[PDB]
Amino acid sequence: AVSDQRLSEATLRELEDERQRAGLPEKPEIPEGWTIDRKPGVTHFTMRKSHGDEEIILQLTGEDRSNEEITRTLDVLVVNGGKALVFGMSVEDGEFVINNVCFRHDGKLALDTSAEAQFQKSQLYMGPDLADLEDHLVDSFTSYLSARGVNDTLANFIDQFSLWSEQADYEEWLSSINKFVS
Amino acid sequence: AVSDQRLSEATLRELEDERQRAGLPEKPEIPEGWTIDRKPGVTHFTMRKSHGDEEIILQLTGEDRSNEEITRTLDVLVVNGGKALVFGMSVEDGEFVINNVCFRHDGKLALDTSAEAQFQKSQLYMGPDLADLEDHLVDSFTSYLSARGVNDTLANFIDQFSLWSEQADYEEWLSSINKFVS
Amino acid sequence: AVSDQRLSEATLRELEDERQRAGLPEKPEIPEGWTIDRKPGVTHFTMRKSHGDEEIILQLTGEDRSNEEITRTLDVLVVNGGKALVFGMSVEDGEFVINNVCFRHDGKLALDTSAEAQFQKSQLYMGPDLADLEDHLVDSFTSYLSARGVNDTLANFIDQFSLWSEQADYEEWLSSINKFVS
Repeated sequence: AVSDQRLSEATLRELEDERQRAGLPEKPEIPEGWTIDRKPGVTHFTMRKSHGDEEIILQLTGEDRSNEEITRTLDVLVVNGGKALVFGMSVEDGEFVINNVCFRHDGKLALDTSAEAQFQKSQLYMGPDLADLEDHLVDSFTSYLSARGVNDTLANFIDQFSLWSEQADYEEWLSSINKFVS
Repeated sequence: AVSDQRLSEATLRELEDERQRAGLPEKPEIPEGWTIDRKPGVTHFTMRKSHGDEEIILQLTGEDRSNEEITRTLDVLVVNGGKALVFGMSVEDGEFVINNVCFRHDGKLALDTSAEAQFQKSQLYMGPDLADLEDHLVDSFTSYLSARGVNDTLANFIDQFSLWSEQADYEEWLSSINKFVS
Repeated sequence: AVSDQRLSEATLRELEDERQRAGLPEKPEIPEGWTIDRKPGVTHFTMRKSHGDEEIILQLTGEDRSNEEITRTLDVLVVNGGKALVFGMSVEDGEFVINNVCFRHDGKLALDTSAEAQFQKSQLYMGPDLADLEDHLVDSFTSYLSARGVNDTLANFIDQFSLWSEQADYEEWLSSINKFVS
């Protein structure tokens, strides 16, 4: 009873204080052509846009490693003709860093995000170590992504949008716990 | 043939020796009100108890990091009205340490332990970094858990019970391999 | 348009250059009695062989840790009478290293490789830390595996086969991306 009252008061106090703190991120305008699939409470959102016959899909996959600077991981899929080119990437200081480049003959499997689909794809070839590739190849991959809008502007939007939604999720977190304990 | 005979003899010898070794953990009495779901050979057991209209669920999730001292991870769910407050915790020297605090609007999903359910929840907001919260809030969370029996006594029971069942699982391990190879 | 042309040219160039590079692994002859389940583009293949009433199954599970020397992880299952002895192992310099030894009463579950099956098995007893076992026991386990063909010869075949298929997967990777971008 009392402990629940304390938690109720504490969450309300934080919600009120938080809203008065400076630094509250402003909501970024979504890049032209991109659609966004983001719901309150869901941190790993997805973005999509068409590129002629291809569809470009951006799926956040996580945040990693101890770090002073926040680095996010995401997959970029380019789907066309039932197949997909899948780029394993991370955003480091407003820029996209390619970590892996995989090719999926089974585009349907590539798009499937179920736990079972993830396991099946984990057994597939993950492409070469980027470090074993010459610049002409690596640069061509980066130019290919840039021609499709996957550039610093988009990487920049991802950080900005993530901060804003994290802030919104945090306040919704406080409010829902307050209601729950009340 | 011979190798199997050797393995058969070796496991029997260990089983006999083990039973004569000192330090065999004694079976802990389960805390009042708590029910326990533990079967031989299953290391990650679950504990449950009611708290009025709420149900409190303890699910061991693992053991981690290289360590001189054994640290276990577990989730503590407080379910009520179709929603759940989920505490990501670990037991460090008889005490509960809160690592994460999440809120799940979809209590049914929160309770679902399938691989698919885990993946879906991995994309949800994981709450704030405990380090960014003031003591008044953090202490209120700890008091809330304590009022429900999630205290040092329970943390202490978890270590004790885990040691005892590990010991039992080890002997059952020796015996089943012996029978298998025979 | 241009970026895609560049990527098309770059992949073709690499494919042509790669084929002229020395060091191309030669295809290993599969050990007697073993069957192999490997498809182009699939890195984690499985090997199987019968041993009287038992079936021995080798399933690659990954590659790990930063390393100058490539170390692979795999599970070795010995199934008989609806039960399985499961060895968690890794290949380090042509030799098998036992990391874990588990026993599965539910052989069907042991054989199930679905994401859901993996999660269920992750909650089971994982056997003792090999470091807490005397040589007589550990050596008996190694002899048991050796009598079934799981020896340095097989470990050696796994590295050799993996290198050859990695090389094949790499060239197929270049070719499929080239066709895709064209």
